[PDB]
Amino acid sequence: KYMTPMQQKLNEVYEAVKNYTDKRGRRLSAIFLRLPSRSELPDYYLTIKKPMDMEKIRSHMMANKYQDIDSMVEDFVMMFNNACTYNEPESLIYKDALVLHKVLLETRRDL
Ligand SMILES: CN(C)/C=C/C(=O)c1ccccc1O
Repeated sequence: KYMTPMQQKLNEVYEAVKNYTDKRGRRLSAIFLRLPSRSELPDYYLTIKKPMDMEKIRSHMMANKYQDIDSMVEDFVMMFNNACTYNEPESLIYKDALVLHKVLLETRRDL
């Protein structure tokens, strides 16, 4: 089937976050795309109440479950807040979550 205009707007925001690269050309999204399975990483799933990754967000988007951009932002904020809970502020993952959140809000503003 085809994508609604809203779905196309969401996908542009999604792809912006996914494709963002720092000054060295590293994609900050890499660790956020796909969490390991609960058997692979039990301590994550036993610590974080609502596990979330970019692939889960992309599925919800393609299933036409987000009503507007603020709905999808809510799930990005969950993912990023989870990364801040699970990791330390000095860590690379924690820092990248903050950059990508900024990229997300700046993309929403541009659109
Ligand atoms: C790789 N370990 C240290 C942490 C992973 C995450 O914190 C994570 C990955 C994907 C989505 C959310 C996360 O908190």
